[PDB]
Amino acid sequence: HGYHKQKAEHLKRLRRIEGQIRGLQRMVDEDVYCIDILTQVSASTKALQSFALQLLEEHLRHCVADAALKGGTEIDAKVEEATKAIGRLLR
Amino acid sequence: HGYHKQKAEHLKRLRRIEGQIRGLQRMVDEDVYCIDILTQVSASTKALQSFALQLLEEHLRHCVADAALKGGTEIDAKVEEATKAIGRLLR
Amino acid sequence: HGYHKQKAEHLKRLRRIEGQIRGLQRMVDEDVYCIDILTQVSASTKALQSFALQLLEEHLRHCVADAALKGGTEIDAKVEEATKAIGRLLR
Amino acid sequence: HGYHKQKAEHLKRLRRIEGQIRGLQRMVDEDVYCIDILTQVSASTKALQSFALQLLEEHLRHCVADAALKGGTEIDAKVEEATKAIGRLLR
Repeated sequence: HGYHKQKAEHLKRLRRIEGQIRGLQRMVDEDVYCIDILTQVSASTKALQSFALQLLEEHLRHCVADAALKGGTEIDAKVEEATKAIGRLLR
Repeated sequence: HGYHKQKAEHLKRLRRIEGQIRGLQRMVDEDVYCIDILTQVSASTKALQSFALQLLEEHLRHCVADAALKGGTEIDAKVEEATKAIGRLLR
Repeated sequence: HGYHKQKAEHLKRLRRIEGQIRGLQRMVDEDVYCIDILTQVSASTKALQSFALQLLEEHLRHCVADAALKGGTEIDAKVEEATKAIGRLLR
Repeated sequence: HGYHKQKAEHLKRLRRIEGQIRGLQRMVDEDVYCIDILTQVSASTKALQSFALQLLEEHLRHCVADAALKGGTEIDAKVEEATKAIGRLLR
């Protein structure tokens, strides 16, 4: 249940993030001080970044590694794709 | 309805972000290719960043400006706080 | 010497960053392990971000505050500009 | 000269970044408007990020791939390291 382990934890992290977004809506609805709203926006963006890093790690480990066993063209295509994805996350 | 305008649009943006997070859960549930999941994580983090910038703009315009009219100590405290908040968003 | 204090420290921070970039060139010239090069790239990007936050703080405190005393149009223009600049730093 | 190609371009990019940092020092020395200084800070941080992505791509392609051919423990160690490095760049 290695897949099943990672999946259940991904879904738990995402459920937590989804509640944070509902929290933000409540904050706006109540006119909570903007700095406090920003603090929660940052906590949410950070939880998403942390989720992205776990996905990246699993991707590199399985997908990108498996391409190395197939050949050069395959690994180049996978690394090019992962690198574009990391570039998007960087912004 | 200037407050009411900004509020309604903040809530619309947040409702959109909340659906994106439910989208991510569906992607994980269906084992969508990880790069595609990352693309959506990045779109969500970016929508949150864009929301944060709008809040910051409104904060600077009203709160931080109003402190300038009160005095030096007041503006220093507000600018110190906004700058810490921006530092958190930067990460 | 409040201006003179901040100026001298800005220049010291920048001189330190400039040496870090020369360090990176030496690392590449010697074929240092790429992860170690990345660690130094990150330290440099972070020192630049930290410099950017100090500038932002001083800008908000003087420029953006002084605009509040002038009027609404003036503060809106200053806040719009600062917010675009922060958006650029965010990426 | 594939190594030699990448090396020469890495060094050219870094020489360009080093001049940008000297540019920043001139800006501060002349008391250039802070927003303009920020614009250059952002251009420099972005050039460094772009350099980091090229290094990452080359690292993944050679180092991380070569570890896949060695075995599981080797690839896990390499992916763990690359992922920590990407986490540092993300901030």
